[PDB]
Amino acid sequence: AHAFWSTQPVPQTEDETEKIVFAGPMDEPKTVADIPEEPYPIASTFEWWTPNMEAADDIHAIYELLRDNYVEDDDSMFRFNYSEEFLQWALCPPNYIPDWHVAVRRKADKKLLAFIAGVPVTLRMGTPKYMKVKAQEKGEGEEAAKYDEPRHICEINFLCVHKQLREKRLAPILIKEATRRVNRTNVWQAVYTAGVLLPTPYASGQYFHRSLNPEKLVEIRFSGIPAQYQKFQNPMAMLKRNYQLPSAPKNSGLREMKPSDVPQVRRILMNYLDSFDVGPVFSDAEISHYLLPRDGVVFTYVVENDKKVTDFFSFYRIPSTVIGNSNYNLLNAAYVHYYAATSIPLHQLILDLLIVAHSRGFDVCNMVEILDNRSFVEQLKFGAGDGHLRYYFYNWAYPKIKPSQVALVML
Ligand SMILES: CCCCCCCCCCCCCC(=O)SCCNC(=O)CCNC(=O)[C@H](O)C(C)(C)COP(=O)(O)OP(=O)(O)OC[C@H]1O[C@@H](n2cnc3c(N)ncnc32)[C@H](O)[C@@H]1OP(=O)(O)O
Ligand SMILES: O=C1CS[C@H](c2ccc3[nH]ncc3c2)N1Cc1ccccc1
Repeated sequence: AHAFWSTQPVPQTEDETEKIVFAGPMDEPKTVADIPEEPYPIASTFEWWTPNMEAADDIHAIYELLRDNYVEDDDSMFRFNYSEEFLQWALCPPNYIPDWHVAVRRKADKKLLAFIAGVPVTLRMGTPKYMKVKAQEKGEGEEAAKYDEPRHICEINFLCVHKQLREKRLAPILIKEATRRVNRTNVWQAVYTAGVLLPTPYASGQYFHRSLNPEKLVEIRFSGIPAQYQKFQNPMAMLKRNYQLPSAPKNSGLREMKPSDVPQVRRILMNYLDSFDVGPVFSDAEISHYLLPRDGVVFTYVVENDKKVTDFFSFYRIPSTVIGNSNYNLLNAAYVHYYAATSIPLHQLILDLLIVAHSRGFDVCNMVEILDNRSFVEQLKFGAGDGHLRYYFYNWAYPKIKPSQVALVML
């Protein structure tokens, strides 16, 4: 049983969601006025804190909590080390709601003990195309289309409870208070992802990694020298040769994205993302925020032909603490972010992403099999990793879809 999640408006079993055919709310309709105006009660030794995610010292406080207590791999070899600059970027997009950043601290010393963050997103999340088809066959098209319009919902991430406070049921409380604050803004859905299985994902995809620094990856035991490299003479030279990349990008026309590229990037991105069942909608302000280059944070390159932007890719940086190891403290990872190709095959565009990342000092490039990420796996030498990333809605009935029908990247 799930003492918490059984109380929530989410489907409860894989069996419930296999039956779902239309997109729509799960819960009773409610109004801002129904929602308690005061924070959810917590123990008197604690207090709720809304950090100011533009005060360097509050960012630093969140930074430390996540550095020491946020997501690790299943073998506790790595832990994400999101940077302060990354956290400010991810938590403060245009029109963000400071109240959706929710922390608990110890009343005494103000030691930060838990956090969860919501940000706004405009998401297309109506009935998927294949259900809309069945709907038509059956005369149920208006039902199928009722929730087609993009919705302003909340994106939740960075849920974290201090290692000392684990399994004390604090995470349900964080989630309830976040839910209250968001509802008080008259928002009734959320989208979130996790590596863990909860009730109940609408989509799940494997991770993929592309070695850029295989000697470092083997040394930290992220990668192995596969047993076929055994009956070879000097494995590490072969491994390095297998993953070697050009020193410079191959697409003439490639350069970093510029603020004046914003309208064209927006158009080619929206045209592309619009083909997926679930995906965000971005204004020019959101394209500038999420895609303009920002040092050590996000890296975005466009292909410009005939003074026109016809393709682009982006990746973002999240270092991980290497937990065991002598020689290394940090793993430097690039994650494929949004992209669009109109003039070249997708593998030729993403090869330049790998070349750039490698040339800028990244050890590995990671992604999940959403978008059309599967279309370049084999040719660019990506391998399936261990985790699955599961996608979830809160308060939204949604049929099970494949991850290749998902166009929302989660930071
Ligand atoms: C409309 C607006 C809606 C807004 C909110 C929408 C929903 C947002 C939902 C949150 C989206 C987060 C997206 C991300 O950020 S995913 C990343 C989550 N963070 C980490 O994994 C960091 C390392 N771990 C921790 O900090 C803690 O272990 C956490 C905080 C994960 C659990 O703390 P703890 O280990 O001390 O356990 P507990 O005794 O306090 O609580 C036990 C309950 O918590 C349920 N649990 C465990 N892991 C997760 C999980 N990742 N999402 C949702 N629920 C989770 C679990 O099934 C159980 O309930 P139930 O099985 O008894 O029923
Ligand atoms: O820092 C962390 C904590 S959990 C996440 C991670 C680690 C190993 C993985 N294998 N497959 C997915 C996956 C995710 N991760 C980032 C990462 C990505 C690639 C290699 C090492 C760490």
